[PDB]
Order: sequence, then structure tokens, then C-alpha cells
Amino acid sequence: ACYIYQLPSWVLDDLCRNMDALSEWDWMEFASYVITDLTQLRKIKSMEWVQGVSITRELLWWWGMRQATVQQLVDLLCRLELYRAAQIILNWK
Amino acid sequence: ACYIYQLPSWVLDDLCRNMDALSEWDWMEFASYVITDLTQLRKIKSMEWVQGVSITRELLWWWGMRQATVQQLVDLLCRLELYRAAQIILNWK
Amino acid sequence: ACYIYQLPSWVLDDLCRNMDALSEWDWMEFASYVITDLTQLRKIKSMEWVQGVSITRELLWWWGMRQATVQQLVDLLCRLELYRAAQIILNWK
Amino acid sequence: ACYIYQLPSWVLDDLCRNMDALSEWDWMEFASYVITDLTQLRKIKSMEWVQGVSITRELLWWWGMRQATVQQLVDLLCRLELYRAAQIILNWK
Amino acid sequence: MLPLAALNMRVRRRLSLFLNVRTQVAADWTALAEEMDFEYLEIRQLETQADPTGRLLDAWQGRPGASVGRLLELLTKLGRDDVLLELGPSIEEDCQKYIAAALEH
Amino acid sequence: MLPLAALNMRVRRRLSLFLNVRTQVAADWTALAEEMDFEYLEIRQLETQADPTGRLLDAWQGRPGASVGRLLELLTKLGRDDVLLELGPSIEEDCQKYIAAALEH
Amino acid sequence: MLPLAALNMRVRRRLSLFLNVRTQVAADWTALAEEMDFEYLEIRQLETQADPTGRLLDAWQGRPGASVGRLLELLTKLGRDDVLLELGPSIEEDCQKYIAAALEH
Amino acid sequence: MLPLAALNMRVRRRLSLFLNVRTQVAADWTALAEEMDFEYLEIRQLETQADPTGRLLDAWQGRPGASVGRLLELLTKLGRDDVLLELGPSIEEDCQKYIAAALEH
Amino acid sequence: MLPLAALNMRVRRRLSLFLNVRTQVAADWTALAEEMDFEYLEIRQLETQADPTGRLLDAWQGRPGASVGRLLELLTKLGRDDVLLELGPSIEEDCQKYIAAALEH
Amino acid sequence: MLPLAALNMRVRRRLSLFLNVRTQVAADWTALAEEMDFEYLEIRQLETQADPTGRLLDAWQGRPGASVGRLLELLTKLGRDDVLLELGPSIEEDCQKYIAAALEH
Amino acid sequence: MGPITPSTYVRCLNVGLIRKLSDFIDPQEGWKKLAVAIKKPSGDDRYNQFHIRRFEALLQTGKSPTSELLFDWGTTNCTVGDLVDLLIQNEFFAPASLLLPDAVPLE
Amino acid sequence: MGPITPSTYVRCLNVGLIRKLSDFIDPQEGWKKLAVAIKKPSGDDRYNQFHIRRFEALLQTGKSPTSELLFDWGTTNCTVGDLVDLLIQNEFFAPASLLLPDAVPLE
Amino acid sequence: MGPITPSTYVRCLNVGLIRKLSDFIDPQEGWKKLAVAIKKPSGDDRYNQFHIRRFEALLQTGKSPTSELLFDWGTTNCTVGDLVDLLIQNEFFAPASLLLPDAVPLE
Amino acid sequence: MGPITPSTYVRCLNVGLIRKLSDFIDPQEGWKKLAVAIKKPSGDDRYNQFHIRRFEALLQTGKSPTSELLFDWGTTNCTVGDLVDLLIQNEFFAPASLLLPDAVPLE
Repeated sequence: ACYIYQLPSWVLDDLCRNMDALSEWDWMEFASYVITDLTQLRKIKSMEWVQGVSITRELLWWWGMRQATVQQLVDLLCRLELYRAAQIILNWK
Repeated sequence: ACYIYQLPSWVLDDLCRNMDALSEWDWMEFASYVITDLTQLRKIKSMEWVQGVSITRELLWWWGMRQATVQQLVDLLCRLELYRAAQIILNWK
Repeated sequence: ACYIYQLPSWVLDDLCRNMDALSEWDWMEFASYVITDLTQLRKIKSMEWVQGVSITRELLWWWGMRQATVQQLVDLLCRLELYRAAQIILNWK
Repeated sequence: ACYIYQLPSWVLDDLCRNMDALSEWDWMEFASYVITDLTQLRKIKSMEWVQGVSITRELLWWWGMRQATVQQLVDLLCRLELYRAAQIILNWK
Repeated sequence: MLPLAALNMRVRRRLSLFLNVRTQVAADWTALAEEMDFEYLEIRQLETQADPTGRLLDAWQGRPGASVGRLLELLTKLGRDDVLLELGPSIEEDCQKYIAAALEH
Repeated sequence: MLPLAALNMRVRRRLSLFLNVRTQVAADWTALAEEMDFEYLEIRQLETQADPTGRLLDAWQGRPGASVGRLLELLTKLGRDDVLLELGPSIEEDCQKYIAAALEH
Repeated sequence: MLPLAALNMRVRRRLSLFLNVRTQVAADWTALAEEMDFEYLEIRQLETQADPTGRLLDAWQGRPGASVGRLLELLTKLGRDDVLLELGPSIEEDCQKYIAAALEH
Repeated sequence: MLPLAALNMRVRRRLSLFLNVRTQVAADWTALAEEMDFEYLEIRQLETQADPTGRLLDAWQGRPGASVGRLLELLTKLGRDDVLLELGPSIEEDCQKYIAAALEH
Repeated sequence: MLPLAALNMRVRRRLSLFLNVRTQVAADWTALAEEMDFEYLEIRQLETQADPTGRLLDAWQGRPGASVGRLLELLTKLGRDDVLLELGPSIEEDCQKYIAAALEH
Repeated sequence: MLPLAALNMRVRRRLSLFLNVRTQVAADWTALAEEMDFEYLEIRQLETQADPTGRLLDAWQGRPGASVGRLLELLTKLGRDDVLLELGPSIEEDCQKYIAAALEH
Repeated sequence: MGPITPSTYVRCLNVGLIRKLSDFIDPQEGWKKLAVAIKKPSGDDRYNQFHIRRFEALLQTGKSPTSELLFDWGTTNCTVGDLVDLLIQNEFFAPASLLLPDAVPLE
Repeated sequence: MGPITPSTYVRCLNVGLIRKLSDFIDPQEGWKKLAVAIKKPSGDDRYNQFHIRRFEALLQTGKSPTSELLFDWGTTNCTVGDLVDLLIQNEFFAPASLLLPDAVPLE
Repeated sequence: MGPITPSTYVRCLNVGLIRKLSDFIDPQEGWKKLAVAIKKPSGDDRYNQFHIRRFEALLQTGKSPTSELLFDWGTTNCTVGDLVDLLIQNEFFAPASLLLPDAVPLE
Repeated sequence: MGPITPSTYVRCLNVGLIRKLSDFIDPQEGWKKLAVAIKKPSGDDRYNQFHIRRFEALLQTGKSPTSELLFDWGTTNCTVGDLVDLLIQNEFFAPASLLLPDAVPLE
């Protein structure tokens, strides 16, 4: 590993099982916390209610596009109290 | 008939009229009773609030994928007191 | 005008502002009185709590599908004491 | 500028950020107000729930095909209280 | 009976715009192709040129089963009753133009 | 009337870049070739040289039907009204330069 | 059997009509050409002068194994029964234009 | 060792069937063509006539590396182990047939 | 100035590679062929044999404007500044080689 | 070195099998023809008489720089090593059927 | 052709009008109700649980599965009659009226 | 030729301009709307359910089926008039304006 | 060929049957779960985050990405065994039963 | 060539690599954001609302319209610089890093 977009697709799968279907609030304030803004998140949320497409897939790959590490995904999975997720992406290191 | 996925599409239609729109509880405890688990049913519930897609359709076909008979559908339509439904899938036998 | 489904989309808009957000009972017994049945309205009610979709839109269009006139909408907007609505669909005649 | 379809694609981009993801009501009453009709809008609506395709993109381009000006887009972004949009299409004049 | 060489252009064209069109329950050419015993790859590297139904007929002609009634009985067998009806006459015809003619000797 | 030999180059050229270009509802040369009673393989082994329409005329010349009005009546019958209009004049012409001439005896 | 020369005009033409419909999925003149032990570039050449079936039967007609016996049992291998059910008559007839006229004249 | 001329039709055809169909992650002819040191622009003007794996070969023979061997070690560096196993014998054969002949002197 | 005959193969080839690949908004050979005053009809019966850029040249040489210069001021009017930079030297060269020779008298 | 005449039958044919596989992407007899200083229309002519590599080496055999030395150092430039690792034996042998027989007879 | 009658062929229907009686059957899973109502002569379901799913997936492409089904069941000739008689019988009166204003009762 | 007018011939239209009024008719199945609007003199549909699926196929090849249809219905002369007269009458004002800015009203 | 067995080649599979066990793996992102289950000999993921994306995009074209992937992972010979053994082990018993009704237990 | 630098030509880019930074720009309409970011020297939009629609249509054919546009805006030489300087400036750091790991800051 190294970058978000270099996560093995199952690892990303298990991790888009969390954040995805995970409390319209518990997620929404992870997203708003991804250095994003009002208008942008309006797009990336719309995507939810279309033929099963991981809103966190899209949020994650789009943070990929912006050169996000994986240590930054880990970081903000604790500084947001969503350990439930990082539990999996430490089964990798 | 024989397998879930071998139900004629209207028979499954009239049966996804039941379980589908049928008491957030009287359904949810049928699903949880399909030998599934906490994480999985989180997905298959999300699907309800998307352009009319039978949550039982999806629960049924997914039981399909796992070699479910149709005598196991009838069985658990009685052992769950949802006769209202099995009364259609006995109009076939 | 002539048929339900031949209503200009704003007129149906102003009319889907009424019956839509309009007392879960003042609505429900206009629906029940659209010549419908227990099972059917189960579907057409579920639609309400999905991404803003006029449950009267779908009740109207669905009466459209069955060759409903427009004089039958006006009719049943008086014989149900919901003048509040037909007051717009007479601003057309 | 001069006609809708003569809008530079970013300016249309920024403006398909508004109307697009913008209240299933705040949009649909702009659509219905574009001189359209019940049946047409049913098409132009369907397109929303398919691989990210701006429902306003297609509504606007389709008003394009109809020789719509640009002063009629601005007009109807005031006469509909959607200033939030026209704010960008005055950053061009 | 006789080889496809019998039926030409006129019908090959019609025939084409029936089976060229990929369907979900019905038989598009690929269904046919299959029955005329064609391998996997063969079918796919045929799913390329426009008008593969024609490109199918012409690949399965310098071939064994290559009859016309053979294709005919196939179509019937794949439940494409629509084709042998807006086309049936037009074929026992292009079989005449070939039987009567090319037989002046 | 007279044989193709009458109409030469000038029109054979024009004539070509109408019917050499393959159409979906209209008649390409293939449709024409068909009409001038040509086998299947005959047509295909002609879909090779560029300018098949010429190579069609040339093959259906030392042949039976070989008229020019014959071809002409065909074109009108295949609903190619466009060709016999940007071309009609120029043919009743190449028919004259042959009728008047080659008739000085 | 006997030298290729036996074969009249007719068939060396139909023979061509059939074997040089190029089909990259079944068996064309090339797949034959290769069974007549021609090299690659030898075929890439034939692939030039159109009617290469003919030109193949020329560049072969005088060679080691080259007979009509071979051409036939070669079509038989390729399974181009297409042509065996079609030139079979004209050819056992064309053997007796060279046979029933080569013990007298 | 031996050049591409070594192997022909039959194999060049079977080779096409495998690398002509573009795929998502496995290597198709382009991935090869590139491995044969071709430019982004040359490659496009290949993706143009059918059989570009076959065209790709004709165009990489009158060049340097062009070995049959290079063609193979490439196919294997590209992990198309499917094409190897299935064409394996057919290639070794078409070489024991060039080297075979192209010797009496 | 000097006609198209001036520049050949090598350059007529490289010029193909660039204008033969059809593109979305930049100008491909069709956009050119049009700029050399060819008809919608003539252009299609071009898009037929490969190398239409090359055929386009052959076809616009025995015509009016056909300058090497025309071809160039055209290429720039059409903003294919890519083709120019890259073939620039190679054309000026092929000219100092025509004018060069075609002089002893 | 020595006049082209040196080269016997064999290679003047293999030389042709190789250089007139026309390939628009790599280096064929045209890209050679232009290295032997032939004008455009000059090649357009050769492009007729099939076997034009031969006919090229004829319309050249007697000219200014025309030698086997040249033809070799010319295929060396175009990098058609295809042919240099194949005719190289037969050619340094064909120089000594005109060398080792041109100081005696 | 022009005078649409209960004797003509489905697959013979103008591609303008199909994209039109598409908008009736298309929304509200209307065609699903149609699909299963289509039965072969034996009596058995024409399209089954599986085929249905196929059509569903043509929403991701943006194609009237009314059409893709309509064309598709056209490959058995089925009369425009068969269509209304199956439109009425399934309560799709507004489309069946567009076809032929004959057998279209009034609630 | 140059001065495009409602008397000139469709199939005589510059190949640059067609690939241009292509971009009007081409997206949103715009040409489908045109295709069925094209009617023989008899009145009957020109292209029918089957013809049209042929054109649809030409997207897998990347071909303006606005064009492939345009050329193809050019083989019955139809005036540039018949074009806009059928463009206007089908509400394709933007393209018909590019043809001839004559009969192109204003909403 | 005909007698499909745990020894034959995947890429050898009739194109009729593929379009059939397509219907199993195809819906509910079933193939995504199979995609990531396919692993090289090394152990490393065969297809990665990026590859997967590729396939996703073939829904816009209407292609069985079960097939597009199936063909594509066929270019490594992988026995029809490797497929069920990967079908069962991933709980796709219904399609695995279609292949070879051997190792397909009963809940 | 081999040593990609902000001086080399875009249209000179390995066909393997293109299909690779295609996977970055290709999804989430990434390339639309790039297409409108490409501007002539005048300042005016390079591709306009109509051009863009053309590209979009190449999804029904299955063509990287990242590429089809990459190639196509290659016909004005544009340095691999102009590409990153347009990739960075539009926030596509992941792809521009692949090109030249020079000017690729870190959040």
C-alpha cells in the first residue's frame, strides 16, 4: 500500500461496506471532513441513490485523485471515532 | 418449480407485493431469519429506498444464489406466521 | 385539457403541492376513494418517503394510466371537501 | 453568448451544478415552467438516475434545440427565485 | 438441399437486419452462430464487422452442414418464426432462380 | 436499345460514385447487381476491385439483358431517382454521340 | 489422377467464385493454398492478382503432387463440400474430355 | 533464428483470433505491437483494417528483432499463456517445415 | 510552384499516418479533402481503400490548385500544426530534390 | 560493387517475395524505390507490373549508383534485416559466380 | 403500416409510436407487469425471473425496456391484438387506447 | 453548392456542414425522431422498426447516423426544403436555422 | 466441449452458456465479488482497484462484465475447476451447480 | 520517447501509458473537467458544448475518451507540460504525478 487508490479491491470493498451503509450522519461528517466543501459533496452524495455505487468508493477514489496517502485515511478513521473501519486497513499495514 | 430462482416472474411478483410492503418488522425478522447476518442485511435494506426495487426480490434472488429450495421458502412462511404470502406459492405446488 | 395525464406540468405541480403535503388522512381517503384497493395503495404510499416524489403525482399519473378524465378529478375534489385544490384546476376549465 | 447551446461548457458546468442537484421540487417546477408538458418531462426525468448525466444539461440542451435565447434562461432564473444560478450567468453577460 | 450461394444479397440483407439485432430472450445471430457449431472465439472475432449475420452465413458455407434448408430448419428450431414469414417466400424463390438457371446444361 | 458500350468514362465515373457507396435502405450497386441477375458469389467476387459499379457494367455487358435503357429502367425501378437526374441528360447524350457517329456507313 | 489442364473454363471459374470469397473464420483459397504447400509470401503474392484461386491453380498446375486427384481430395480435407456438391458433376465430366479424347487424337 | 515468413495462414489466423479481440487487463495485440517497438501513431493506423494482429506481423517482419522466437518470448513476457499452449505445436510444426525445406542446397 | 509529384512515398506515408486517423475536433483528411474542393460524394468513395490521405493526393494532383504550397497553406489553415513541424524538413527536402534534378536542360 | 546482373534467378525472386509485401507502416519496396532515387510517378508506375521489386531492380540495374553494393547498403539503411539474414548467404555466393567466372571466361 | 388494426403485426410498428406507447408502459415498472403477462402458447411464462433481470439492466444504458421487450416479443408475430388484449387485461387502458380505440371501456 | 436554398438537393450538401447539423440531430436520439418523420409519398413510414435498428447499430462503429440516414434518404432527391419543413415541423429549429434562417419562428 | 469437467479450460466455454452463468454473477455486483477473488499465483490481487473500474464502465455499453472478465481471465488457462472452486468458496452455489453439480453442498 | 519531460510532445506518448492515465481522467467524468480546461491561445474554449457531446458518444463504443481527446488535442503539439500544468491546475494530481513527479504538491 501507500496511496488510497493503491488499496486492494477487496480491502476497499470491506471498507466501502462500512462508511457506505453507515448512519447518514456518521458518514456525512467524515466526508465534510475530507477537506471538501458545500457544493462538491452535493455531487458525491447524489451518487448514492443510483445502481449500487459506493458513495465511499467515490469519495475515496476522488480523494485518491488528489494524492491522498493511506496514513491519512487511517488518521481520520480515528480522529473521527470510526475505528470500526480502520480495523480492517490495519489488517494490512 | 424447485428453486427460489425458478419461480415464474408473476408468482414472485405477487409474493414481492407481500414481504416488500409489509411492516418494517414483519419483514425484517424474516430477513434476519434467512440465515443471514448483521452486516449483509445492511446492504439489502439500503436497496429499498431506490427506484422501486423489491427488497424481497433482492432478498429472494440472493437466497437463490445460495441454492435455496422453494420448500424452504414455504417452510419459513409458516414458521414465521406470514401465511398471507405462502397462500400464493401453494397455488402452484 | 381532457385527461388527467393531459394536465400541463405546472398545473399538476401546483396540484401536487396540495394533496401531497396535506394531512396523512385528508390525503389517504382521497386515495382510498380513487376506486383503488388495500394492496395497491401500499405501493403508492411507500413512494412518498423517497427522494421527493409527489405521491399525488404517482397517484394522479396512475389514474391517468386508467383513462381517468379531468372532470373526475374535479368531481372528487368537491365530493371530498378538498376544494383547496380544485380551485387551481378551475383556473383552466 | 446568445443562445442556450452557445454557453461555454464550464459556465454550463457550474450551472448544471445548481439546478441538477437542487431540491427535487426547486428544479421540477423550473422544468415544468420551461413551456413543456406532462409526458415530455417524464423522459427528461428518467435520465437523472443514469451514469451522472446532468438533468439540467439535457433540459437546457433540449431547450437549445428549441431556439431558446440566453436572456430567457436568465429571465426564468429570477421569475422562479433561483438567483443562486443566474449569479454565474451574469458573470458573462 | 443447395448451398447458401443460392440466396443472395436481397435476402442476406433482410435476414441480416433481423438477426444482427441483439435480443435478450430471442435469437440474435449469436444464437444461430452457436447452432451452426462455431467455437467461442470464432463467434467473438465475428462480432466485429458490421453485418455479422452475413459474415456468419459466408463463414458457414464452405462448411459441412452448409445447406439452405439447413439454416432454414435452424431458424425454425430457434423459434424465430418471424423471420421465416417475412422472408420464407423470398427464399424458396432465390432457390428457384438458381435451380432453373445454372441448369441450362 | 444499344449496349453499355455507348455510355463511356464520363458517366461510368459519376454513375459509379453513386452506387459504389453502400447504403442501408437505398440501393447500392449490390442491389443493382442483384437485379441484373447475378449469382451470390459473382457479386461478392466483385465487391473487391474498387469501382465495382463499373466492374458491374463491364460484366453485365457481354450478357443477355445488356441494354442501356435496360440499366436505365432498372435504376428507376430500384428507386434511385437521384441518379437519373444528375445523370439522365448526360446519358441520352452519350447515346447520341454513338448513334450519330459509328453510323457513317 | 491427371494434370490440372484437364479442367475447362467453366469450372476453373466457379472454382474461383467459391474459393476466393475470403472468410477469416472458415476455409478459403488460402487455407487451400497452404495445403498445396505454398509458403507464406507465396500466398501474400497470390493475394494480389484478383481471382487468386485461378492463379493458385496455375502456380500449381505444374508441380510435384499437383493433380485433379489432389485438388479434390484437398477440398475434401478442408471440408469445402460446398464445392464438391457442385463441381463434382462438371469435373468427372471434365476428366472424360481429356480421357475419352486421349487414346484416339 | 528464423523470421516471421516461417509461419503462415493457419497459424497467422489462429494468432489473430486470440490477439485481435481487445481486452481489459490481459494483453491484446496493441500491448504486443507496443512490445514490438511500434509508435503510438503507427499503432493507430493499424487498428484500422481487420486482422491487425496479422497486419502487425507483416509489418514487423521487414524490421529488426522479428524472430519467430522474439514473437514467442514476447507472447510469454505478455503472459498470454493461453495463445502459447494452443498454438505451441502449430508453430514448432510450421518451422520444421520451413527449415525442413528451404534446404536442398 | 511545384506540383504534388514533387513529394513521394516516405513523405506521402508519414502524411498518411497523421491525416488518416479520424478525429473529433481536429481536422482529419476529410476536413482536408473538403478544403481541396471535393464533393460530399467523392469524399465517401475515398474513405474506402486504406490510405485515403494518399489517394486524396493522387486524386488532387491531376486537378487545379494542386501545389505543394497549396497543400501546406491548407494544412495550416486547418491548424494541423503537428503535421507541419514534423514533415516540414522532409517536404522542403523532397523539393530540393525535384527542382534539384528535373534540371540538366 | 558489381552490376545487378550478377544476381541469379533464386534471389531476384525471394528479394521480391520480401520487399513487395506492401505495408504502409514499415518499409516495403516503395520505401526502397525512393532510396534508389525514383520519382513519385515513377513508383506509381512500378506499382503496376506485379512483382515490382523485380521491375524496380530492372529500371535500376542500369543507372548511376546501381550496384549490389548499393542494394545491400540500401536494405541496411531501411533496416530490412529481414532480407539481410536470408539473402546474405545466396548473395555473397552470387558475387562469386560472376567474380570466380570473370577472369577466366 | 398506417391503419393500425387488431390483425397487423407488432414488430411492424412505427418506431416513432413505440417510443410513445413506451412512455405509458415504461414508468412504474409498468413493463414488468407486462413482461410476466406475456405467455407462450403452452401457458408457461414467456420471460422468466432471469430474462426479466436482463431487461432491468437496460436502465443503466437508457433504453425503453418497453421497446426492447416489445421488439423482442415481436419475434413471434403476436398481433397488435395480442398486445391490447394483454394491455386491457392488465389494466393498461391508456396505451391500448392509443393503439386501437376499440375495446377500451370506461371505469 | 454555396447559396443553400429550399430548392437545392439534400445529397448535394457539403460534407463539412453535414458533420455539423449532425451534432444537432445526433444526440438524445434526435435522428430517431427524424427517421420516422420521414415518410414516402404514399404516406407510409419510410424507414420502419427494422431499418431504424440498422442505424442504431452504427454507434458501435462511431458513425453519425444523422449522416448515414441523411445521405441515405438523399437517394430520393428530397429538397433541402423537405429537410427543414420536417426539421421545423418536428421542433428541430436550431438545425433548420443553420440550413435556412427563413422559417424559424421564436417560441 | 460437451462434457464440461473440472479439467477443461474456461476460455473453451460455449458462448451460449456463458451468457447464462452471466445471469447469475452479473446482478448485485456479483462479478465484483468474483473479480477480487481472482488472484494470481503470487497471491497478489489479479485485478486491482483500476482494472475493476474498467469493467464497471462496460455497463454503459451493455456488456456482461461477468463475460468480459470471464473471457479475460481465460487468458491464463484457469480450469473450470478454478472457477467453481472460486464460485463455491465465494458462495455462488447456484452458478457453480450449473457448471458441475459435484461440489455444491446444501446450506 | 523514454525520458518523459515537460518539453516532450503529448501526441508522442506511448500507447500503453495513455490507456493508463486514461484510468485516472476517465471515470467521474474527469475528462469533461479536462476538456473544458483546454483552451486555445486566444483564450476561447477549445472544445465547446457540441464537441464535448461528440466525445460522450464514444462510451457507447467503449473508447477511452480521455485518449480520443488526448490524441485529438495532440494535433497542436501541446507539451506534456501543458498537460500536467493543466492536470495540476485542475486538481488531477494522481495522473500528473505519473507523468512527471515534479510539480505534484501534497494537500
